[PDB]
Amino acid sequence: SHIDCRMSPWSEWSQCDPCLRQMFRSRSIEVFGQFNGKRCTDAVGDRRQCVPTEPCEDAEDDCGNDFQCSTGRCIKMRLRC
Amino acid sequence: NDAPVLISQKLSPIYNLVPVKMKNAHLKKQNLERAIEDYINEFSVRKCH
Repeated sequence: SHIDCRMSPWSEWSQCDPCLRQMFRSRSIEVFGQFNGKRCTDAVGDRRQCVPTEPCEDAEDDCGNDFQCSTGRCIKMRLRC
Repeated sequence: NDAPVLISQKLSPIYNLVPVKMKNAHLKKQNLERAIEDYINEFSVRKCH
């Protein structure tokens, strides 16, 4: 039996993420295909650039404790030289 | 060991590999998705005799 893949349930566009600058057109997987028919490896997910509307005031501070590293981590007490 | 070859291959669609925040990345993403769907469902043993 040449079972096809019913694998295109589309969803509605969600709100744009201002800080990440991405959209969330959604999808889902329903049918694989048990027999030698059409193989369907279509991955779930879709992205899109979007003009941000929020100021994106949320940000990660440099732990407010000690010397900041070049990547984002911090010295606790003795991570010096 | 000098020259190996593939045995098992885990698969992933190409339209997920397109770089984000490009000129028209999202529309090109869904466009290539429709293209690969039309490719995989266009010509095969299913359509032949």
